[PDB]
Amino acid sequence: KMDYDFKVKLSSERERVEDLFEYEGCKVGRGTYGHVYKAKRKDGKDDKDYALKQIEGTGISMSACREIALLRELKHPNVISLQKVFLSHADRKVWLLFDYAEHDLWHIIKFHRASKALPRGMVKSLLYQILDGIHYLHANWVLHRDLKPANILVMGEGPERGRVKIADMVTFWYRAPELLLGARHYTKAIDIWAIGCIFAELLTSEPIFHCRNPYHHDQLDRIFNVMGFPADKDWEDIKKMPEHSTLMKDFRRNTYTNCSLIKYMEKHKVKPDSKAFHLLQKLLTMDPIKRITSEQAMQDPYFLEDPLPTSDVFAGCQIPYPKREFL
Amino acid sequence: KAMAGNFWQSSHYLQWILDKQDLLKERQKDLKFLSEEEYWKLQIFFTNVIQALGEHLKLRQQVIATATVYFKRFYARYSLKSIDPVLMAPTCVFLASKVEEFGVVSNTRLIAAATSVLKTRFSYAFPKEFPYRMNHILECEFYLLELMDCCLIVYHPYRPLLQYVQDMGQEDMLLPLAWRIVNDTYRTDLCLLYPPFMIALACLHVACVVQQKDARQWFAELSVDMEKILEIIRVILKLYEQWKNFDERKEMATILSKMPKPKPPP
Ligand SMILES: Cc1ccc(-n2nc(C(C)(C)C)cc2NC(=O)NCCN2CCOCC2)cc1
Repeated sequence: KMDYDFKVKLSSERERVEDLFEYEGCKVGRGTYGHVYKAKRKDGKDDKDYALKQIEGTGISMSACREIALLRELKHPNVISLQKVFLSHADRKVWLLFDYAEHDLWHIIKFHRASKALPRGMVKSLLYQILDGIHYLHANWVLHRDLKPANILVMGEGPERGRVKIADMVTFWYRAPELLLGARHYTKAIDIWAIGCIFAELLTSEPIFHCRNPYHHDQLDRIFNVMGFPADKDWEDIKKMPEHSTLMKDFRRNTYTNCSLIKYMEKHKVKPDSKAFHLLQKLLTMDPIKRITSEQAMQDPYFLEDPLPTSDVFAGCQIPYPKREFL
Repeated sequence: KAMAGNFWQSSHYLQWILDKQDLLKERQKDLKFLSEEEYWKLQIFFTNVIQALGEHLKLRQQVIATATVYFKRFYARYSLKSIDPVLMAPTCVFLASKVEEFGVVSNTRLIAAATSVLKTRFSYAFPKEFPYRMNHILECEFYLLELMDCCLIVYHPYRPLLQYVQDMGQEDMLLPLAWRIVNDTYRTDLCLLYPPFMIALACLHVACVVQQKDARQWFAELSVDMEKILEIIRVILKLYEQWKNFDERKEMATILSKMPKPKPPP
């Protein structure tokens, strides 16, 4: 029992995504999230590319309901922006319109990784904008819970040239050691560890903890191979982690005696007495309560040292990275 | 906790604090069929229905408040004929339950709860059984989400109230009643017209007057538009007078018949 005049009036007025946008065979990505398309306005009062996400499943899912709820309130230059929501009544599919990010850190790093067989003005700028975006979210009690290069987008040519855009779409490379020891809850510290891993990856072009129930032995073994096994003094409440007895069963301090972040970063040509390393060490702290916060990280003298970070991460240069291939 | 201190940048504040004259002008559509008095009695009735649904589903009071705002927002702009409020009420609870991260209430659990609450606690108004099925809910959810402009996060007075009484150090004496008066304001238009903190202060003032606690020195020290609080207080006092004179159980069958029913298709 719904009013007919009300029904036909809305149906008449309702903007349909197929009518407004051209996206046929422009599928930029598929995943858990759903399908993402590089789109353009058909009624050409706009020539910027837009990212257009059809959500996985039907109807207003639990996932779909949270994404819409949060992004509709969020506004910050280093966090991805929701432009419009289309509710397609026929098939009950939900569409989400975003601005289009040409690049991301997964591809940028892989490109430099291929270039062997990464400018430090860019690195500092990348890190700063990541920390600025997370500080905004953390301030609003919004955790990311899955930070990694692929989720750190970077805008291509346009009015937002080279601005970082934090986004959110089976590897444990960026996962903090407390989660690996069975931490019940996500935290702001867990996001900071992942930022530390990324910053290590930006400097070296290598994932610092590369590898491959909550417990994961070989991933822990890699962390200790790089960081060293932590002293009781370094992380006191490690004893209170649910998987501490399993850790003590499987691992021995003696194994990682000649291991440190200093020794690791020397092997990948980064000086241990640089302001960049001392910040990295403060981000990659084993004890969650001994990691600096995103606000504190932004206040590090590293960002006052030459070269200063820039709004355009690319610093006005020609961009050597290739555009997104369609799927 | 998410977006806690973002009210002045939020979609609630920027889009869903409405002008009273804009609100009353849109209401004149429905006032052809109903009295001003009778329209208010519908608001109170469906506020109780939504409360009863949330209680039956063991939902927290903040989830219930959010659902009540969604309901209020929908009919603030649109007519009572457009969608049946009997359908909209449980749809609002269903949508709010997802947003506030309790869970997707089961299809069977929602429709049983909607059937049971009306059969048990509202048989005086509704003689016939709850006719709608889960496909009607899922359709209605799309219309609701669209009209609210995807604005799902809603701020409520329970948080600022809590902070205010802790500042006073009168949590044990004042919090129960003041919290209880915050619940009653959802009978009125107040949450569409004022920020949550302003309602909370008004409720706290009435709790002080009722229990004969002096807090003028406390209230005078606050940096708020104090005349705007006296508007909210006057609405709260007027509310309890309507309560006294309103017999929901004897009146609502006749008021619900006077509602404009939806036009079916040709
Ligand atoms: C269920 C759920 C899923 C995602 C979000 N979410 N959260 C974020 C934060 C606020 C953490 C930056 C962003 C998104 N969604 C997208 O960015 N979407 C844009 C689509 N992109 C993402 C990156 O990969 C390519 C497509 C919320 C809730």
